[PDB]
Amino acid sequence: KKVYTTPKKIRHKHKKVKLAVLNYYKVDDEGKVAKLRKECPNCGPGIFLANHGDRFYCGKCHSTFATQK
Amino acid sequence: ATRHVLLRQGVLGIKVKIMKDPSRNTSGPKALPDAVTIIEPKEEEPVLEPSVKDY
RNA sequence: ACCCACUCGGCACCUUACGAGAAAUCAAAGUCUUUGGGUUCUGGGGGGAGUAUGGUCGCAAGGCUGAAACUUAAAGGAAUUGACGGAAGGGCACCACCAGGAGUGGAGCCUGCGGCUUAAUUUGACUCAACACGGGGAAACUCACCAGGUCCAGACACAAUAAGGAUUGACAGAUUGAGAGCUCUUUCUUGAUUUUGUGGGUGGUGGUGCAUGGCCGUUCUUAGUUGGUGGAGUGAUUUGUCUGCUUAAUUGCGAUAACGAACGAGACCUUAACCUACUAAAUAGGGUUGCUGGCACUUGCCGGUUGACUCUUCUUAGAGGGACUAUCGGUUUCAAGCCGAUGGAAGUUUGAGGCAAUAACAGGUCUGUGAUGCCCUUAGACGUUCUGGGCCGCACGCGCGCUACACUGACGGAGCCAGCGAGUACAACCUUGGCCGAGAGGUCUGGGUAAUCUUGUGAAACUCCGUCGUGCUGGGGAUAGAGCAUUGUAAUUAUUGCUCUUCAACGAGGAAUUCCUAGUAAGCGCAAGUCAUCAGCUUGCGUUGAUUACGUCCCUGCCCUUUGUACACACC
Ligand SMILES: [Mg+2]
Ligand SMILES: [Mg+2]
Ligand SMILES: [Mg+2]
Ligand SMILES: [Mg+2]
Ligand SMILES: [Mg+2]
Ligand SMILES: [Mg+2]
Ligand SMILES: [Mg+2]
Ligand SMILES: [Mg+2]
Ligand SMILES: [Mg+2]
Ligand SMILES: [Mg+2]
Ligand SMILES: [Mg+2]
Ligand SMILES: [Mg+2]
Ligand SMILES: [Mg+2]
Ligand SMILES: [Mg+2]
Ligand SMILES: [Mg+2]
Ligand SMILES: [Zn+2]
Repeated sequence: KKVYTTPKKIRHKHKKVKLAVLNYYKVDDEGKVAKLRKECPNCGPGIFLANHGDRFYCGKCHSTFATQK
Repeated sequence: ATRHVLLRQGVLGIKVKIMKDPSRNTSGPKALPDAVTIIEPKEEEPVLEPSVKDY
């Protein structure tokens, strides 16, 4: 065979930067709950939005929002 | 019937040929087509008078 | 001077050897392990070496005489089978040659392979038996090559995080060839699938066909191959398997230490040839007749209709037969057979293939292969996958091919007859008929999963009447420009078609050498194969259809046979 090329730069799959208890939602009293951000309009509650500078997208429906909140 | 087979050292080239007997072949001819087998003849008695035999 | 018989002396042959001998052979090389007639001489693996030395002899050359050290596993002899031989006879074959044909090589163009070039122009194959081959006509794919990126397709085993996440995803623009989350900008998803290591694998058009299998090719479709007894030899072996004549053939006659056998050849098989003799048909074709179109106009001629009735010549295609060199003539030991007439569809093994032995070859294939050994590799993968290229580049070498160098023509019309084929329902196949378009090609509609429709595939070359007449001319179409089509996601490095224009080389090709003996060669086209699209390619098919042998060993090759052979990895 002929020799291989070798530019240099290699790109690996990102490790993701995992995190737990992360870090939305709150409770002031104890019993009741006080949701932060919002839940999904399309799917049922339990799934939450993603808050950026006037841009949102969900996870269960890959990336399907548009309107602000 | 050919069949490739291992072993560990390399692949072995088995072939097998079995010339089946014509008599027990059934399908096709019951004989190899060059094989001509002539039957035995049968004897008779010449003359013994012209003779007859009525009913 | 013979003949004939026998004899002392000389020089040599034949057969059996029962005697010798390793055998070749030998009536001596016999009378030798059943060892002794007499005598002289020489040799003790090969070399070193007939050398060194010393004599001794010679004019000298040289002779006679004659070492070891060292070296080495064989050196020989004879024969056996091979292989080989610029040895000799005897065969065979248009992959040999004649007698001819068609050519190719020249011309242009395709298309192989060199060579050069390139980032890559991927490689295999190099006398027949590499070179229009890899079913290899590559636009990407294919793809192995190169420039770039992506992906894990990292089986399982054991451990480190084990939810205070193991890790999966990810629009927006910069990023990036790029609505590749390829990522760095991000801060939302995902729930133990995995990811980090170490064993271990998996894949790899990586490597080695000189590690192999299968298949193929090639010796060779040549006529060769083998054994069982029996003989000859100690034996390897051999004879059988051969002086001749035949055959396409080790095919047979025949002669014969061989007899009868098998393999291969043949037989066989498939196909192509013949059937007014069967069995059969509105998916094959005809006859009468109905309706119905036209004619001449008498009754007659052509039709068109799946209206009826019936038939099987053609057609298919079953089942049979048929050819056996048959009959006659010569000709040949009046054998095997060959040669000529007659008839007969068939008288070339009737034509063609299909299979095709022994033994092999370091032929070719690791790029058909989850056929594969072992070296490679195994996440920056030589894996995979996308994206663009590249195999097609050109001073130039050869190799199949095509088109022509015209008047046996070219161009117009007109006439107008084939066969093999092949073809879609989960796709997009063959695609008539009707309209549009100079074309190509669109479109509606069908028929067809096919002796039914495409399709009589009314294919071409041909045949007729005209235009030009032997001028690089209307021959010849290459190179070019522009457009109009079609395939596909994508056509520039024209995919192909069509349009008009360009009109180059080339007035039958040197040395060479290919193919060929009958429905063949040569011409012509069709056809499937590959194919979305491309035919100069190819395996089939049918059309037109000669010339010239119907022999020979002159060349080439091969084969035996005898001979030789310091060869046996076998003339590299
Ligand atoms: Mg590379
Ligand atoms: Mg010695
Ligand atoms: Mg082709
Ligand atoms: Mg192409
Ligand atoms: Mg593969
Ligand atoms: Mg014997
Ligand atoms: Mg022999
Ligand atoms: Mg034949
Ligand atoms: Mg080999
Ligand atoms: Mg491999
Ligand atoms: Mg090529
Ligand atoms: Mg060829
Ligand atoms: Mg048809
Ligand atoms: Mg001109
Ligand atoms: Mg040959
Ligand atoms: Zn959503």
